[PDB]
Amino acid sequence: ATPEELQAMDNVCIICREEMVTGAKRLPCNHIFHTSCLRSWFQRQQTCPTCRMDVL
Ligand SMILES: [Zn+2]
Ligand SMILES: [Zn+2]
Repeated sequence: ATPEELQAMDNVCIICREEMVTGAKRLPCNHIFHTSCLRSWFQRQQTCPTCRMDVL
């Protein structure tokens, strides 16, 4: 992800509602989340942790 896109969304991972300073990806829906929270989130819920919009 980029610093401009992260700041455009509080650069905070919703999944755990913490913070994202480095080590995360960006979804095609405009929602960045921890690279660990995602792979683990989709493993149970195939929907964005915010927009729950099919991505996989
Ligand atoms: Zn997280
Ligand atoms: Zn989304």
